[PDB]
Amino acid sequence: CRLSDQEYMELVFENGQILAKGQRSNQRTKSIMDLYEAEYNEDFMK
Amino acid sequence: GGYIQPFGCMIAVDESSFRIIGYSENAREMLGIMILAMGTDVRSLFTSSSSILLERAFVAREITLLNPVWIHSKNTGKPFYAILHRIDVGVVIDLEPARTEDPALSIAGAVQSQKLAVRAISQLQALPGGDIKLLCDTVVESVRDLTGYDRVMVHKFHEDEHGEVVAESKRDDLEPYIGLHYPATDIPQASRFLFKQNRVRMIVDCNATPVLVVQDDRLTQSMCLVGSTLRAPHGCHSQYMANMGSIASLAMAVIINGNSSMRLWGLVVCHHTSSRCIPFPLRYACEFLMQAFGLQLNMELQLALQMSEKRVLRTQTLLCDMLLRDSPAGIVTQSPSIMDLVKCDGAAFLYHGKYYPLGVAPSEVQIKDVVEWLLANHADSTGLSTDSLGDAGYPGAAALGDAVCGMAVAYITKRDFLFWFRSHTAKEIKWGGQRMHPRSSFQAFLEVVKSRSQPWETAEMDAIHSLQLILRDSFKES
Amino acid sequence: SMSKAIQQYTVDARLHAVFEQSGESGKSFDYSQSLKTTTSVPEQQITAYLSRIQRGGYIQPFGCMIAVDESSFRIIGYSENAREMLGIMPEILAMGTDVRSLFTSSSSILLERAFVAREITLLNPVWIHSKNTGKPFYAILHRIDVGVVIDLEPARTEDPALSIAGAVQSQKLAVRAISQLQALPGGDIKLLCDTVVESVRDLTGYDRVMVHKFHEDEHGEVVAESKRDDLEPYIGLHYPATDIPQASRFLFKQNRVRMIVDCNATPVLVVQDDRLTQSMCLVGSTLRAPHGCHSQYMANMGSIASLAMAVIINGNSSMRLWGLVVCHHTSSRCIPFPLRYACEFLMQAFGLQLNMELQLALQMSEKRVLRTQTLLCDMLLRDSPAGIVTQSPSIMDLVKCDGAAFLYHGKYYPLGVAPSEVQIKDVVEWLLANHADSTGLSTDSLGDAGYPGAAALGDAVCGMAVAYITKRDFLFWFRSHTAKEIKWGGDGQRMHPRSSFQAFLEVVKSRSQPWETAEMDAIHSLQLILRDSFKES
Ligand SMILES: C=CC1=C(C)/C(=C/C2=NC(=C\c3[nH]c(/C=C4\NC(=O)[C@H](C)[C@H]4CC)c(C)c3CCC(=O)O)/C(CCC(=O)O)=C2C)NC1=O
Ligand SMILES: C=CC1=C(C)/C(=C/C2=NC(=C\c3[nH]c(/C=C4\NC(=O)[C@H](C)[C@H]4CC)c(C)c3CCC(=O)O)/C(CCC(=O)O)=C2C)NC1=O
Repeated sequence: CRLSDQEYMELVFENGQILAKGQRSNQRTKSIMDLYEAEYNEDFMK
Repeated sequence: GGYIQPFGCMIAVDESSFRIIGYSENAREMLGIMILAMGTDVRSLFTSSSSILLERAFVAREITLLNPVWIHSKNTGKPFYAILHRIDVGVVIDLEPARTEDPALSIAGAVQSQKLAVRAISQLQALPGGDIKLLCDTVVESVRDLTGYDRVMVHKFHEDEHGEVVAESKRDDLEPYIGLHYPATDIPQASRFLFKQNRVRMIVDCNATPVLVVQDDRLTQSMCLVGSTLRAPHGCHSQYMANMGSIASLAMAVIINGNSSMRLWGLVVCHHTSSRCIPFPLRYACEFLMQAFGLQLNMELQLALQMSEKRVLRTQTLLCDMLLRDSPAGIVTQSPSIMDLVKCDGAAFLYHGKYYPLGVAPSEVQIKDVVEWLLANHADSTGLSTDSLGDAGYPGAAALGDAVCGMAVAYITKRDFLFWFRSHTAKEIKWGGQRMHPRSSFQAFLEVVKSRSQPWETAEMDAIHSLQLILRDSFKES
Repeated sequence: SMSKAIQQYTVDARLHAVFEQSGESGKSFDYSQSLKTTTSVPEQQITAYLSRIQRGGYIQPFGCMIAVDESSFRIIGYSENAREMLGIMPEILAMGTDVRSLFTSSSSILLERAFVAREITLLNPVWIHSKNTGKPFYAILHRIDVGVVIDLEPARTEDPALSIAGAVQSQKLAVRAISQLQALPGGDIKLLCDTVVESVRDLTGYDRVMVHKFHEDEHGEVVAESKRDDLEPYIGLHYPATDIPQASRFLFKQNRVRMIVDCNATPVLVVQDDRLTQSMCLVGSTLRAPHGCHSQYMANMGSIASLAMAVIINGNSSMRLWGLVVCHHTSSRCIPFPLRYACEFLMQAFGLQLNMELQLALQMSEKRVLRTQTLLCDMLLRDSPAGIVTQSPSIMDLVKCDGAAFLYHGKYYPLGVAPSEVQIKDVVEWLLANHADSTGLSTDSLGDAGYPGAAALGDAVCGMAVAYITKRDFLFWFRSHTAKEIKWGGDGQRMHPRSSFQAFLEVVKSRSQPWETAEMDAIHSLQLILRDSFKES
């Protein structure tokens, strides 16, 4: 039950059948507010 | 005049000539001055591009659809988000400081608000459309994750406008609040009207000193700060939050269409142990998500209503088919009985003296006392239904106790009676968990609703009337 | 296998191969002849079709693409126009360089922060500036099997406050559209579609906005349209299902929006590294160039720029593509980034409302069917069995049909359009000869069923359904051909909507609408009730 991000998939024909194989086969443990605070840090502006 | 929280500014200007008429005591300090005085030009307090943006906003006939406005200060250059609204006297601007001074990150956050909102709504849509509790649980989980508060819950408003918590998500350090009820008095009608008008209300902290609003002496109608989001909390509710332990609040409304005009179904409130001033994009993300929440909840409500009507019709026709075969006294002798046609704890049937109990029913002597009451008082009526035997004029009300409190009766001719009982509203509430407090509110609710049952809904009226008419036809044939 | 998509994949591959073969030899692709020729395809053809569709190595000439590796920000692929777009041209843009040296230092730090991330990152897209000329760029980052692909688009150079104002104005327009959608009387779908079409046309600003609905046969139909007066109408059109390859539908289900800036511009090639096995995967990038077939279609029809968005509902979790909303222009048009997200929000609201209306309509239809059944039972109990077809309501009200009949010890009761007595004797003889041990029979078309007399019957009735009340008494339902109610205000060599309509009318010739499962189960219920009643007597 996480927001996550869209993951893209590609169609490949194997074994006489259509399959949509995944593209890529440490989960997030912090709320989105913490991510907003950490990433949107303009400290390097100085 | 009024009071505002000490984290924003208040300025009121004239629509026609951009003439300032009122300002908050906090505006002259944090904005960058030390000039403001009284009767100056608002555009002179910002840069040229900000002045052009403000003029364009003023020209537009809808004050909405242009909020917020990213304007900049003049004496210091720091940004200030602005929200505009009309008070039918002038134009009011609210300025809240922005923590992201880098121009590059501003558009990134503005777009990420939309991205987060659409992602949350896409997560919401995936749930099956067959229940409401899962919907509320998912919504509170998503809102808690997005906002990072300490407690998120959903309040539902009943017919008598008394609230009830139906979902909860909290850090595993505090007592749970799921299942609590409180009286309708805790929510004045003004707050409901404001929520139906502006679907947001947030509090940074309750221990901060409010800031007085300075007014001009050319007006006598004072100021209508109803539309403002910077208004200070009332003394009563600030004290309430003080005893509760929560310092920050964030309430958004769930709105349905209903018999058209809108109806306030409930609220989503958040509590934090310390002060919390959330950034703007997350606020707009939650605001966008709650619209889809309202849409889906309306859909669920209508679907549940249709399914309930269908099931009621099915059980009514099964009862009719049962009654058609052999004697009509066989209604109470089979598993699908009177109790299955309406949500109730007990029912009964009187037929030629013989009395057939069902569920929680009183003894035959009490039944015949009720019957003689009914012939004494209401003889020409066709049916009766009240939520409390007490307060209705029964001297033998205490004999039943807290078991036969609800009432619903539909006569057959003068003597055969169809009966529906309901117990007091205390056996369906568990809530295992002088000074204003949720516990005192629960105790007051228990006291006021004592010796009363849940109100009978209209669909119950149609069900009992249809069954009664079918019964009347059945004896008319014989 | 039995699914329509599984069969349609081979047809799409064959059509693509035929188009490529015609193109490489310099002829004109014949639409109707190719459609009629095909109705047994090896693995190589399907593999080549899928690889060409997804990995084409061609992008639209309005945005550059740069792909780097996650390890050391080393470039492993780029586009030819990337050198010109950045102002790079007077090696600084050569494969194996560092991607952080092409933008400003702050932009490099922001990109590095956006790179090392987790399941969800909070910088997507990012606002960056070019190192040389300072051109703003909307950088969209998505990950592939070999690296991270960065799509760069030009941004309007102005005050950032203006950009924020435009974004918030677009979002407020979307919110107002949703609010106006909410305040609507429920129970109908056409009004909802018209309101959505008008609101989308106001929001975007294209020249024609259309709504496509996909039936059970996977073909399409237009139900709502907002023209620009002088444009020719397209409402009521029906086109064959093969006009939409299943790969396009899967892509639309993957990414919600897809835009084409200009179909008359030359696509830009994409270079690659020798170490890589196969060509780059262009399934997740929004700059992927369209194939030649659709470009030729749009060029012939007249549209220069297009924009198609998907309507997704919940099916019984699982996502089902109900249809698409499309926009067409007569010139080059490239909307900014936030408008796409606003449109996606509006489409989410539209899908939710569509799911409610569908469920409500299904429940209402079931209630009406049950009411009709109990009423007919009451009439059957009250009077003789032959009276169920005499006085309204009658059998017609049970299911959507144009006629019905009842046979009862040699007595035939016509209703609406139906064959005469001799043709019913022929059809009952055919049924008893072929379909003996069966409790029911549903045929979409009598010709495909195998009726020798179907040609003589004509287009009056073509579809039928029969319930075996007894061994000698039967209940019939009749329907006319699909072309009867298909009406639109409008040499199939070129690709034009007229040719599509003619091909659709050709394929569905002598065929009716499919009998849905709801009608079938209602028929079964009434058949069981009638069987019980007649066995009682
Ligand atoms: C757990 C119990 C609980 C309760 C009973 C509760 C009540 C409540 N009371 C609410 C509001 C108010 N309630 C009151 C008034 C009173 N509350 C009481 O308990 C008294 C009956 C009365 C003061 C004499 C006022 C003036 C407001 C508006 C405050 C403002 O906007 O400045 C709200 C709306 C949103 C918010 O909480 O800011 C709620 C949800 N909130 C809770 O979390
Ligand atoms: C009024 C007629 C009409 C039609 C028949 C129509 C078809 C259509 N055809 C569509 C798509 C495609 N159709 C095709 C292929 C073909 N179309 C044909 O007519 C041929 C049978 C085939 C050529 C291989 C392809 C490759 C696409 C995807 C193009 C891309 O995005 O790269 C779409 C959805 C995408 C969009 O509209 O931009 C539509 C809506 N659009 C219309 O407006």
